[PDB]
Amino acid sequence: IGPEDVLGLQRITGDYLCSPEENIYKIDFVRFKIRDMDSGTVLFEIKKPPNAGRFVRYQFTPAFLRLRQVGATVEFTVGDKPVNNFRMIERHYFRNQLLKSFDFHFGFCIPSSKNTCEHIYDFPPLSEELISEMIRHPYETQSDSFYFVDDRLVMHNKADYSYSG
Amino acid sequence: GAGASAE
Repeated sequence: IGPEDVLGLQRITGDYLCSPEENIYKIDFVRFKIRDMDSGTVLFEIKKPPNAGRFVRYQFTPAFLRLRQVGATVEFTVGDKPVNNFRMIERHYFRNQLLKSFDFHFGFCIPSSKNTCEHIYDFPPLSEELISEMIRHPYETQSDSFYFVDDRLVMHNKADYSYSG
Repeated sequence: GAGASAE
């Protein structure tokens, strides 16, 4: 799977597009934090010291949906193989309506090391009807996170969201 | 989805 195989998707995938063992670079996300860039509020943070740890569910408030910009801090370790052109394409849908796709290129990845990246999400302006529907139907908003190293898919994580606070 | 792994 390459970036061209996901950049036009109009629905959540019916399954994971790669197996865990496709992660030959041993990329392991060890911290993920999201902060509202307009208030400094930390909206979510997690650290670690059958899905297989690839699905996460979020519980945010209805105010999330009116945010302008969110900053995500990612920490990850990397194994001993050099990692070049590490890229995430992450696509968010409500009921299979594409809300936004974010395409992030990680900076340089130091092998055999903990690395950090900051991703800035600029939220799409959502119509009032969408925001009300997404608040009313928790977990029907979902995302696919597709991670590529040298244009090949190495990790695929899934998420779903509630805004029912 | 980076939040999945971090748990």
